[PDB]
Amino acid sequence: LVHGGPCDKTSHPYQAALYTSGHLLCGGVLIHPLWVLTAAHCKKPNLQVFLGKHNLGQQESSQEQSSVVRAVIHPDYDAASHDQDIMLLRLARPAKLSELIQPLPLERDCSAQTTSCHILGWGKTADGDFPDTIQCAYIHLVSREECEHAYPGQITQNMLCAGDEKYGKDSCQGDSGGPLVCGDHLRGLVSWGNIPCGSKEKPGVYTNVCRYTNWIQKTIQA
Amino acid sequence: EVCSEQAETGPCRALFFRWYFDVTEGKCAPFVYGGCGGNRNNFDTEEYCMAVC
Amino acid sequence: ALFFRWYFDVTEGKCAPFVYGGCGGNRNNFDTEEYCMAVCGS
Amino acid sequence: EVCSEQAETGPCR
Repeated sequence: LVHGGPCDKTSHPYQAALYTSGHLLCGGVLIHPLWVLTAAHCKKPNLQVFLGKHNLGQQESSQEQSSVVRAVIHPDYDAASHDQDIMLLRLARPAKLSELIQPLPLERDCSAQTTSCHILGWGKTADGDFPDTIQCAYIHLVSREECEHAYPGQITQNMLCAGDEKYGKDSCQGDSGGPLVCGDHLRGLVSWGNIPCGSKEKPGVYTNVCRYTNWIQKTIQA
Repeated sequence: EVCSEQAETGPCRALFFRWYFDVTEGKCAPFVYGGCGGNRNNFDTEEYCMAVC
Repeated sequence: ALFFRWYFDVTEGKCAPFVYGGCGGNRNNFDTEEYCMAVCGS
Repeated sequence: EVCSEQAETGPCR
């Protein structure tokens, strides 16, 4: 996350860290005691999920770790166009909830009007450094039209974009699958965006979570 | 020809550990791949990177 | 804090999740969907 | 009647 800052310790109980071979691969969002939502392009065999973490360098008494027993990529995911960039991961047993581990409600209504949002994650910062402490930033949704104008021919109804023209707050490498939170709902997942990271010129592109309500419910009760 | 292209992170925001052939070092080296796009100077293992470049 | 809680949504005609701060508020506030629905579901 | 009241995050949010 570029041009952000460290989050408060109790403000991200839904954030998951996805690990592979002992290193951060992506973020994720706890949406149910058993299920973490992330981006499809984060797919990798033998993922490891860390919940309740704030500082990746320290072992924390609040953290919980789990292997992924099922990874459900959306059937319509198109890696070439980033369309339908969403994946569900079932944990090995339900997470034990606290003030530091807690699921986040999904945005169910694609017409929801809240435009003030924030993003968070352990991805690359403005310095190019990978931080141990999770970073936060407030950004705002941008119009579908301004999204299309930024990436002509690339924005589908399954995508949302968001950014900050004042400082260019934006997601970066390591943030994929993490939450775009608007009005205390999961509005999007980090997917892709401008090279280099930074939203002064073009916003970041997020997976439009409200489109997958039914797919998520049917996956979870399968 | 492929092995002298720069390492491309791509547009996606993941943190994959991949391998690319560094011309100045004449060896293969790690780089951060974002998970989509990029070019083909991008290998899963260091062995495979050197088997090709 | 941020608790996953349930409330009855009149425009959905069923209970739905929301983030509760841990104190105050009102009684349309349930720790499970099942409990919400037994009080508000018909 | 409690079921018609708005969801209230309360002041500890």
